[PDB]
Amino acid sequence: QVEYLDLDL
Amino acid sequence: WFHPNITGVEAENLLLTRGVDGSFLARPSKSNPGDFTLSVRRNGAVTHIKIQNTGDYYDLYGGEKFATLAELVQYYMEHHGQLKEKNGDVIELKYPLNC
Repeated sequence: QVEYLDLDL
Repeated sequence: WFHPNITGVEAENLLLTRGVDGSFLARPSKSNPGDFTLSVRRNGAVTHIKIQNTGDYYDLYGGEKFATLAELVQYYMEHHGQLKEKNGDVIELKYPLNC
């Protein structure tokens, strides 16, 4: 299970 | 830039051995089957970004809305400053990695 980014959009 | 038959880890190794910094691809989501995910290489490492398909548009669970995945990919390719993570660090879609 890979890393997913937390985006500020 | 769409790789229909690869996992997140395979995407990482593909980007690290055949791509450069700024290379990216799109692939189907393991955790949200039926949806898609961007894998993006920056500073020698690879991160991943879920793409939301509501049936009325695509987006990145926030931000501008798009009619098609391709329009989404095209938009961030052309707008390198728009994918800021909460850290404040930008993540740039620069070079699509072909199949």
